[PDB]
Amino acid sequence: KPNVLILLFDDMRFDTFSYRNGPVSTPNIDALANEGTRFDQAMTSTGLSSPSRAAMFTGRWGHKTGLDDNVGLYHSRLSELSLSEGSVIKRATSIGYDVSYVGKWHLGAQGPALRGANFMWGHDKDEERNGRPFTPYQTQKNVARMNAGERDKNGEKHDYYKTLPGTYADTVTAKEVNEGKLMLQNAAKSDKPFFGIVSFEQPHPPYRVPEPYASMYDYKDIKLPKNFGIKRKHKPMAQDDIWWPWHDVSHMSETDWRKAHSFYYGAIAMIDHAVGELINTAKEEGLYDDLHIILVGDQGSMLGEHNLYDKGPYAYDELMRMPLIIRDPSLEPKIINRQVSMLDIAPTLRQWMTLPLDGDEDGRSLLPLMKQGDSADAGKDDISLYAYEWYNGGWFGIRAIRTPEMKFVWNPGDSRDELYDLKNDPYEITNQIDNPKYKKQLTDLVHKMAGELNRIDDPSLTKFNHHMKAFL
Amino acid sequence: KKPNVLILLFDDMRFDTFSYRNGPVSTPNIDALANEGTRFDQAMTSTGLSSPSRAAMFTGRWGHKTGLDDNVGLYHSRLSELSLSEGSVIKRATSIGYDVSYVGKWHLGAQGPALRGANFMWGHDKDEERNGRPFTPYQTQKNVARMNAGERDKNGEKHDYYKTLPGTYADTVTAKEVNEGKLMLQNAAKSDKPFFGIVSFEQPHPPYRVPEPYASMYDYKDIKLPKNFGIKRKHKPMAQDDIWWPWHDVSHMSETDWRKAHSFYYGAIAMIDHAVGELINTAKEEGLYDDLHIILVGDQGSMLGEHNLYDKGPYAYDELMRMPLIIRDPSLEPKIINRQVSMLDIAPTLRQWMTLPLDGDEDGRSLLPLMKQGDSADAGKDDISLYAYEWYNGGWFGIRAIRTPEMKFVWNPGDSRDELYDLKNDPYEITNQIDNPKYKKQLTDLVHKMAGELNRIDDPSLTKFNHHMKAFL
Ligand SMILES: O=S(=O)(O)O[C@@H]1[C@H](O[C@H]2O[C@@H]3CO[C@@H]([C@H]3O)[C@H]2O)[C@@H](O)[C@H](O)O[C@@H]1CO
Ligand SMILES: O=S(=O)(O)O[C@@H]1[C@H](O[C@H]2O[C@@H]3CO[C@@H]([C@H]3O)[C@H]2O)[C@@H](O)[C@H](O)O[C@@H]1CO
Ligand SMILES: [Ca+2]
Ligand SMILES: [Ca+2]
Repeated sequence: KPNVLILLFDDMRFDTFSYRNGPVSTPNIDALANEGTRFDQAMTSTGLSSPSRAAMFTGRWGHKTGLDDNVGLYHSRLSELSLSEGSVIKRATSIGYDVSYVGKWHLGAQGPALRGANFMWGHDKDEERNGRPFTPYQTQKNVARMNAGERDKNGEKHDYYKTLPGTYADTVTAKEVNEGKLMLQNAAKSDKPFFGIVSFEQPHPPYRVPEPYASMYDYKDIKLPKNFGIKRKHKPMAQDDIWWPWHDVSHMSETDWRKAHSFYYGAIAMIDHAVGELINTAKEEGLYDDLHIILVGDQGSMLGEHNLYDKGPYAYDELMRMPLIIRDPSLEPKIINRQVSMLDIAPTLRQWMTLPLDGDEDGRSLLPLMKQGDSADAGKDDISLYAYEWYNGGWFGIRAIRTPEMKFVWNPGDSRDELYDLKNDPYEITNQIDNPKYKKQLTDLVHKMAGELNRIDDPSLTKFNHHMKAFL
Repeated sequence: KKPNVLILLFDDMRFDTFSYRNGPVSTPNIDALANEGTRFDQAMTSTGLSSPSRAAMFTGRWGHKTGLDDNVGLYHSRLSELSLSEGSVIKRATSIGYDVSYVGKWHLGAQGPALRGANFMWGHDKDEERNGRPFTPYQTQKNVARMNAGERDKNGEKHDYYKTLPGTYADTVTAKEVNEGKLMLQNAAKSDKPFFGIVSFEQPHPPYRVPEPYASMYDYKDIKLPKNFGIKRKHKPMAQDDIWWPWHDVSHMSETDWRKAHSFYYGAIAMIDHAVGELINTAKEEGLYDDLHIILVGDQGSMLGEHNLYDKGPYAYDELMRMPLIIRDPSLEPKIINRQVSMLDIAPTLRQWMTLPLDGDEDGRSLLPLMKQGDSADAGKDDISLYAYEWYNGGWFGIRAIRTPEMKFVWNPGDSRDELYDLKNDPYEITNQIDNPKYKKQLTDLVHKMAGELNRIDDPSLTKFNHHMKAFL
């Protein structure tokens, strides 16, 4: 029974790290990447916290678990993942793992502890269940201030980026790290196999870091991507609407957008420090050599691509793609360019830990790819499936299928679907859904999507077959 | 011996506009029907939204039972049609030998009245394919962007709010609906079978679009605006702030724009009163009127700048929740009913008139006892109405309101903020008393009445209600 450590980051993009030729020096994460299996085409299940984390820890899609929206936020109907879903936490506890959780669960108050984990520290550890949804009255007020031409301290916009006082040592990140260090120190004292999960606040927006992380990256020097700042042409209406108050970016100057990038880059540098501290503690405690490690970000985050901030009901790569490293100490490092999914984490843990079956696995174990490289999947369709069923009480029922060359997005709450040529338009600027030059690729993707919805028993297959009747 | 029944169903018609209600618009034809029938002056819709209200009206069950709990065919609702497993009063009446006819929009799925056995004579959704993509309001979005830039449409108007149409009454959709209604009455008078006719009028759905002389009949300069007009919402739920449909951004509206929204609406009500006169005079000419069992109703009201709101959205304010209702039974002397009654009470009333067969639960009650006896039919009973706003076009809110003659409590389980209004001292619902200790006893009473109602209708939200209201429970 191997020791397992999961380092789980909130809204961390795939692309920012130096090992991915990104703009931020990340030596600690690069070292882990180069020692483990790099999943360079990892895709989240949904660009939203609770749905992604329920998929990650259960191995099933939201229509099976019921966890298909964020919990405890205006205006979601949901409060918690059902205690009927034990997740890998209860399954690992059931076979003699000491499971520990640091940081926020995002799946209901007390959730890790109710499933048998030592919930060492975190926002939702001691909260009462069935709380009223958090309704962002203060954020609404503050975005109205920005629209009136006001700024916060030192000309900043604190719903986007903020210089925190004090030092790294004063941060929530430093606390999460210290509880992870304690978790590793305490596991080294035990005979029993351990399963540790550290769920980091960072880099959740707004981008809030102390000096020197706050000014490490000069906003003037930021390289803005080709889809930055553009007007959305022929895109679905859900990308326009102000779902969370800070989605009104009409007030953002180019300087505001560059600081959103530079402060985000500071947060990634601070995360790289935090990863180094935890890895060095595992090494000091003699746990690192045999440690089975997953580093993952639940989803990415928008920094003004398509003039979007944060996240919302859409499928763009900057949100859908996720960073993923899985380090098996028995295996030589490889880089996997075949697409993989958040639905593949629970099966991988299941194979590592011999977890007991608790129902369906909608994904697959990544051990064959980790051992053999991309040739494990020779002959198979290279696809990923993404869902955006809800955004905080807005129903959208979105489904995206992504091949290495194309993406088709079904928006059943709209009349406008999306079709992107990823080979010729990797920045997803031009919606080709109505372009007759793409009829063959669309027809192919529609068939692949029907096959995926059938495979996972998604009940929206019926509506899909109605909407796509021109192609069947 | 089965009676002839006619339903005149109007879209977003307020309770208060008519001259028989001491309102601003001269409505002699509707007044004559009110004076001949049973006035339900405290009628409440089930939801301030078309498809939910009409599924409640025609099934007699709440949308958690029927599944019809949002609009159909609109960005970004999940729904397309009322299940064919719900026959409604249409199939039920057909099954017992009524010739059922439908004129105008169904709003419950393409071909719906026809699939249930009605002659769907004419209407927007009569010949449409089913399972169509949701109508997504790209042009209204672009229009409101022009408004926000300071633009006006032709002649200074704002056509997402009010519009002078060219030509005459005779050129209008209203005139076409009336012509098909006249043919319906003429056809009924020639048949042996009892008839059940439903005319579902487009008017007065916003924007307020009428030809001359209705467009200028009521001078915008003379419009009396109410006490809750134009106010800043204080301590009100976040769902009232959000621009759900693009025309909900009224930041660009002048006081003149709001007065023309009223004056064009009043013109539409005058045009409706003409249309009602035409159909009633055809019923009289055909020898049907003396024995005709009539319901006149608006599916819900509509906001005209009260709490700075336009049209409708997920909220429970009286101008939306209240509906006009007149029920005329030719065997009964006229009465005014001030007890609250609900859209859930229409299907049971039809059931008692027509001896319709049982097709499951009735969540409301027949209004025949009130029509015969007056308000004292309900002596010793709590005077309450229940309202739900489960969805607004793909936005989930799960709202429930209970209204007594003196108080309203609104539960907003998508929010941290509930509403409590003192209707006796604050009938304009300006002040949210939810946190005011002086109202603790009334709030406790309303929370218990709401729990009782959710239990009665087997609403599965009662679990969450018991958590949110645990300080009571
Ligand atoms: O930790 S939380 O994600 O729960 O923090 C939330 C909230 O985060 C949200 O912000 C918007 C709305 O939903 C998404 C994002 O698009 C979610 O990340 C955060 O912004 C707010 O300030 O704190 C709450 C917790 O109270
Ligand atoms: O006759 S319809 O109601 O179907 O017309 C709709 C639309 O009406 C809607 O307008 C907003 C969105 O939901 C409510 C209201 O709040 C609904 O009445 C109408 O405005 C538009 O012009 O036409 C569509 C049908 O195509
Ligand atoms: Ca997240
Ligand atoms: Ca309506």
